Amino acid sequence: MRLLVSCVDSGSIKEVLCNIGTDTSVQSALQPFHVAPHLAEGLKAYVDRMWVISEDEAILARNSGVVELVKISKHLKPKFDISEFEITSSVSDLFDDAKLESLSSKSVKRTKLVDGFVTLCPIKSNNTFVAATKSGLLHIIKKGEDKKLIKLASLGLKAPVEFLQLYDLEDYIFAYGGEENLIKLVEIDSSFQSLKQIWEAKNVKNDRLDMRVPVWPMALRFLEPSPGKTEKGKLNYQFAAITRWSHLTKYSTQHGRKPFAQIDLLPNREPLSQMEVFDAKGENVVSSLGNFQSETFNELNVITTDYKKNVFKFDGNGRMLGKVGRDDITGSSTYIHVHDGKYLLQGGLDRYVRIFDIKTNKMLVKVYVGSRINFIVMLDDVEIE
Amino acid sequence: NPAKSASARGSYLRVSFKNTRETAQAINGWELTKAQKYLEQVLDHQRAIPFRRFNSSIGRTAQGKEFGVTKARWPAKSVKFVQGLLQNAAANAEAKGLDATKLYVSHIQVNQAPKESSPSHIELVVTEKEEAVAKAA
Amino acid sequence: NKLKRQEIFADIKHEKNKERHTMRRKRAKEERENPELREQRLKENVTQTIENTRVYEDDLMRYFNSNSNEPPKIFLTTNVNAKKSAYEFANILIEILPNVTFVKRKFGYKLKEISDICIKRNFTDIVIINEDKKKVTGLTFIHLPEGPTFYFKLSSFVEHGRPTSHIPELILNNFQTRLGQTVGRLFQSILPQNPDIEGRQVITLHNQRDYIFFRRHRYVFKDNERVGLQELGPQFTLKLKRLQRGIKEETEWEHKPEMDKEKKKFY
Amino acid sequence: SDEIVWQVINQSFCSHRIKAPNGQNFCRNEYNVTGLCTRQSCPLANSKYATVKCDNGKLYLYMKTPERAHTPAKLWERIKLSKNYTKALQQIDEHLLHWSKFFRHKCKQRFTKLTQVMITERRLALREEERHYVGVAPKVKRREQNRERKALVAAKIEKAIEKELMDRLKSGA
Amino acid sequence: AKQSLDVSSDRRKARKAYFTAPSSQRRVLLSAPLSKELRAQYGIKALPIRRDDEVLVVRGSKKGQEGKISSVYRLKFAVQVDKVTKEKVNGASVPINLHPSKLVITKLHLDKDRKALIQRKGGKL
Amino acid sequence: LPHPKIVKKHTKKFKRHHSDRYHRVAENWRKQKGIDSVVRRRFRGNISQPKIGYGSNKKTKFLSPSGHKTFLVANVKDLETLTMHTKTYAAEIAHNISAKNRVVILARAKALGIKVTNPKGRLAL
RNA sequence: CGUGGAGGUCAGUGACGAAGCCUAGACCGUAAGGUCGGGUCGAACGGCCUCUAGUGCAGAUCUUGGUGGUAGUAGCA
RNA sequence: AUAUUGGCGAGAGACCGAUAGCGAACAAGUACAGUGAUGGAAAGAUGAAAAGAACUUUGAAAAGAGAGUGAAAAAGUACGUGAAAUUGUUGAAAGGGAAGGGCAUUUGAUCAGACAUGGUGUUUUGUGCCCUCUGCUCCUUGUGGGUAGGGGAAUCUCGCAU
Repeated sequence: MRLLVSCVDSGSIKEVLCNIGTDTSVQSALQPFHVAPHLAEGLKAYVDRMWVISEDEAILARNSGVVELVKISKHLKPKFDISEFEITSSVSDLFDDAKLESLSSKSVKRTKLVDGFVTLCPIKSNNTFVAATKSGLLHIIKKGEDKKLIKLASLGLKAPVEFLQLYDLEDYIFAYGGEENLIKLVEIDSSFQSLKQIWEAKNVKNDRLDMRVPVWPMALRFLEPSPGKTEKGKLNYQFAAITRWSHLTKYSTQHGRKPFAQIDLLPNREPLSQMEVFDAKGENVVSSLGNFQSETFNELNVITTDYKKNVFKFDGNGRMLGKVGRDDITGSSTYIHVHDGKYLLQGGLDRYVRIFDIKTNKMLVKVYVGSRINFIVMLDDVEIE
Repeated sequence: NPAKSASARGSYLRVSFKNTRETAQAINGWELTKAQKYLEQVLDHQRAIPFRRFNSSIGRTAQGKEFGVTKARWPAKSVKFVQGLLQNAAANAEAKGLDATKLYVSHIQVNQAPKESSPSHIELVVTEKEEAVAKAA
Repeated sequence: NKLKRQEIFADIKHEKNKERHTMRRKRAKEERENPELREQRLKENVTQTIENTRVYEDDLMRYFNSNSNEPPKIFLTTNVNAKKSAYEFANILIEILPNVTFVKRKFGYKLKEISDICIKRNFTDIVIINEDKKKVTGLTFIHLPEGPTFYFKLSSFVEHGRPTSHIPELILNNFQTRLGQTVGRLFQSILPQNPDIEGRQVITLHNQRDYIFFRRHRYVFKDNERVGLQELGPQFTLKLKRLQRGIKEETEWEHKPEMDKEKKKFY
Repeated sequence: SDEIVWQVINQSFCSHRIKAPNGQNFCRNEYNVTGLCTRQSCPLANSKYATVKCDNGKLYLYMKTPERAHTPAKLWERIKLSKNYTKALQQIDEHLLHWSKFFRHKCKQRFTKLTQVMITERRLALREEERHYVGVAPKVKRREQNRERKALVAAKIEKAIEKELMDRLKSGA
Repeated sequence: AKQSLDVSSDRRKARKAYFTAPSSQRRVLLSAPLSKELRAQYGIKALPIRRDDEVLVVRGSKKGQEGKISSVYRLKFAVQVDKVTKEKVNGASVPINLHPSKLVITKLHLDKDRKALIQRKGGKL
Repeated sequence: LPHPKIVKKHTKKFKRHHSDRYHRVAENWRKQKGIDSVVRRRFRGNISQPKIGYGSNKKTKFLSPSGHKTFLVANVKDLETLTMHTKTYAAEIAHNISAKNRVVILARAKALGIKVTNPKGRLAL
């Protein structure tokens, strides 16, 4: 298989070329064919988010402010074909550090309070992408006909943002949120100039202590709209979310503004992140943007990560479905992804790439990279002779 | 410091216990080179072991004046066991890689064993004597 | 049948030592005539210690750790409601660390509220010592911007040196592991980068296991290929934990007892 | 009746008593006002019995009528007690109309303490504490003792410094 | 609950019967369960264990490791699985004594009487 | 609690006669039964005997120096019997309770305002 | 007040360390003794209402086992 | 129908738990003693698995030292826990032909000694189980309980957060 491992300590892309059963930790085990550092731009300009477009084209987003379109090209160097990376276009200066440094007068805990990209995805065969920052900015960067990136419109949102998820289930709409920021649904116009907040979430009733329940949603995934008689005025958007306070929260807009079920996944309000969607049998059940393709919450199965060392699995009702790689993962997990519905991509602060099988909960690939990973994408899984 | 130490031990040794106690404390706190030379002199009746606790009917000699005791004896067998251990502890020190010249017995200890017989355990721990120092204004 | 067993194996142990060493006395006698025969024994027959059987960038240097550009100011605090031994311990860190200020910590100012002060006052590192009972137990080094943070455990402190006002020279041992050299990185940063050669003071940070020992010494050079050294300063043992990555929010290693099971690895 | 219930649990077993070293007796039947147990201060012996409890933050006052001696399923009738202290003590009073002055001020007293148990929130808003209790399991107490003593022995710190001073000041001559 | 008067619930009698059991009774006492795949195929829960059949270890330090049984040590109530071996300090190899309740059979060794044993217990080879 | 000044009458332990001379004779109190014993006939100079006069004041009996009565506690259920007697009684976490359960007990007793006589038992930081 | 076992109960305690053993450690009980901290340990155990007995030791030129002073003494023909 | 400390074979116990229980839980009517008839003990427990300490080194041997296995050798075929008498070493103290004890105190050594932090009365706001609009549901007597969708603070301390 072939991977694009985003490195931060060097500020680059390391390219993993290997087979299934590759283990760098054991010397007598299988080795990866080629490791390849590309575009080393220092710690100050590390890659936040990516998107693989096709066989020979992939977009990037760096923490210096730069969104870059990069051309992939293959050549020879047994019988393996390494990749070359060349920056064609670059749209820069897309962060606003002034907003975030002014707002968080001790929000929770961050001294530097760096603005990064929260998403990088396509709007629709479009050549049209979106990119959102933590300071409430949204940039509609469209790739031109001459293969050059141009910014159509910069848009404003209520800070601070942490996740932003588009809705690609026809049956433009998106949702976003962050620390003491509720989940708000915003409709975009086809001109990409107008944004309209059509809906806002409500926080649940108080706990035992009559304290206000903390609100910090970390990721959202959409479901296909609720069946039956659609009420007038009330919109039809089924979706779930994960907070930093262990709350797997599930929203049906047809039901109401308050989520119908908030579920504490772990005790002691352990911080959680990155809501992925998988299926128990190792199948593809999602769109290109990871949104679950069903009309019920009970079919949903989720993978989420804490900040201690663990990767968890949960169903639609908060029942614990087993940890992922309890033995091998010694550090945290910065990034997880369910690729193809039958593979898991994982790599955190312990500085190892891990590829887990979904069905058997078995680790396939372990690759030492020497740098903190924040992003992984699989290009292909065709074997090398 | 265990890094600056070597230790020999003999167990269940068929020696007289009461004689071993005297020849152990006679050699306690001494430099290794002076210690081994002393026991050679005890074997050849040049010097005698000062007997202090278990010392009934010991013949009074002039050689005890070194230690401020009237009574003293030449116990060949007990000393033979002790210098065997000291030779062993010397090789234990050179196994670790200690200095031979600055070596001295710090802790030598002897206690009774299971019995009639009257056997005895001996253990001795040799140590470096570390000086080596300077200053600056 | 203990009474049978006792005699049988005592005699077997007695039989084995005779046979073991009669073999060796013959070994000694053949070695006197031929030195070469001994050489081949040492090749095949190996001592097989634990160390032998172990089960196997520049931008960073400045951004996460303090370099030779400024004097690093270290905000030495103590865990709330601590007693004599903690301040007694602070007096040992008052000498060894470069530019320490002791801050009496008076309840509240949670952690981020501290960070606000040491941004304004412009400190580099925070160090906090804690006590469960009358003994000192844990030591926490944090870097004030960004927040690479290291936690430690002390199980040894024993107290004839009495040092000068001269600044000690650093030395580190066994940090092959990358997690080891990121801790080696901390002690390169947090301790002074001055070394004044004269005054002859050396601070070590030996790490042959996962245990790190720091000591001070006085080195005297004789021209016959040897150096002498006297014990000085505090006796010490540390254990790495956590690597919290943010100020306190994230982890990188966090010791569990799920290790010690390997008997090897050593991070 | 109830006098026959009392004498049979006063001695001859109330199988939820705690004999404190003070000689004191404590009924742990979740529905008693005084944690101590005495005649008509424990909820089994008495037939008319009031109590304040909490299931969530909602402080209910349970009430036991002798009407329901037949049916233990619905013995304790319960009423929510607003949330403000002043109106709640007034809320209490009306329920306790024409009862013993025991339950009158003692449910008032239960409510008082259980409301100042909601000093939990005070401890849990201004928490942010950098300590947390850690167990010291005696296996770990020797994995981190007998391996340090084995570390120092194999360490040979003196020889390590003696090497890396000569190896330094030969190269830095 | 015990209903029969023939069977004894005494600890002393039961422990003696087990430790002084003959080799033939110890064959039945050293039974292993079959994996869910073989249970689906053959329609049987558990069988006595032999040599030339494969096995997967479920419980213990050697968790998840598999292999093929070398020798049923009936005296020590143990199996010795090949390639599940503890390496001694002299470089030699010594097999770990596993117990067949902790094991799970993955691939049986079908003989004639073994086929008859499956057919007796309600099987379908 | 505003308590009276706790008088003890006899702070010293009532040891046995010849408990110090002989080793087989325990320090646990036993009366001297012999008619010719000086301790029994209470001669001057000899050891003081335990008698009813040394009995503690009823109002200040069983009270620790803090002014609380001691009370053993096994779990959170037994702890919550003292919801009404925080000023009078004090939670003594029993010796055999694990370190895993004590962190739970100490959390609740801190919230209820119950003074625990033995915190920091098995619990480091 | 304490010990071995029995019935009942505490949805008791317990490999996150039961029982035992120590401890220049602390508290309670006039006391018999009870409770707790620390150290050592490795698998069961305790409070409460009752039952039952081969139930509580300083002695008996007590029985058994172990260990001293005598003593490196008399002694080895 | 009745007897039964033997034999053969079971089922049990408010029994004993290794100085007990049969003399014997083990090379027990054995070792051994007596001319002989006979008399007749002591002695259980490494671990989960021997993984029973390879290999270097000290000694003719007896035992040690490095090093390692194991969760633990702080479990070594002297092997679970390891008490007291008693013995050595080290440290502290005392000692002019007696010590130990009781009452009281000094000196020396030493251990305890809050993850205690508020309480009350006003004032910004912001939320909710608060006001208000619309409900739904368990049951028993009014003095009920649980639980949704919206709105709203310009009234309201009703509670909790700042």
